[PDB]
Amino acid sequence: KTINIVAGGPKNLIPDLTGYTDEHTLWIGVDKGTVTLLDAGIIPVEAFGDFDSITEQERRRIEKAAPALHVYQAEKDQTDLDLALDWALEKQPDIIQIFGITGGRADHFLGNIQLLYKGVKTNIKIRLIDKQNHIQMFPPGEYDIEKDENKRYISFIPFSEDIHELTLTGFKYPLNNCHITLGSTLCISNELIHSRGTFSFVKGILIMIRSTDL
Ligand SMILES: Cc1ncc(C[n+]2csc(CCO)c2C)c(N)n1
Ligand SMILES: [Mg+2]
Ligand SMILES: [Mg+2]
Repeated sequence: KTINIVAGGPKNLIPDLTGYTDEHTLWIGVDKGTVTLLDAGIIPVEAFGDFDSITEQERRRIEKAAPALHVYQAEKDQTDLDLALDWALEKQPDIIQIFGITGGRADHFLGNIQLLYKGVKTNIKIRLIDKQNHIQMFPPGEYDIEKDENKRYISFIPFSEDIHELTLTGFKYPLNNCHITLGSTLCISNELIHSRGTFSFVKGILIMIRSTDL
């Protein structure tokens, strides 16, 4: 099953959620995010955070449209989003997808990025999504990707430590059992030259950004 979380970032950086709706995909709203869900026509099963960020009318509008909507509050020491993720990881879905993850405040995004770290610990696919990016972290292993018709760039960035024996295949910029040192931006702006591409490394935490220039 799939769980989709919509955090409270600005709506303009968020994709069409509609096309992400499916019979095996539950939704949950976080902060303004639950408001975003209602506008799109999706009702959250649960909602996390408080209302000090949502408007008077906005609250009424939610209540009218979702009376039995339960809202779990945070403890100021854990982000609303951060809290929603525990609820979702617990459910153990094959995939968690988060939206409203980018915005004006950089801290916001930088945070969400750390959230992905909690996902490798639980070996559960956690993909972050916005209008032009798909972020995902991977532990050592061997992974396949398909060419993306709308986003042509695929970047790789080391996380906790150095990346060991990184191999890229089906990419414009190949790599064979390469050692990527922490902080390196060599593996940014790559592309797929085939229909399927493969990448793999033996040690470290790798980040993968698939993007577009619009
Ligand atoms: C493994 C690997 N991946 C991507 C690039 C290409 N690249 C690196 S930096 C950048 C943007 C600035 O030119 C681009 C396109 C490479 N050389 N090696
Ligand atoms: Mg929208
Ligand atoms: Mg708050």
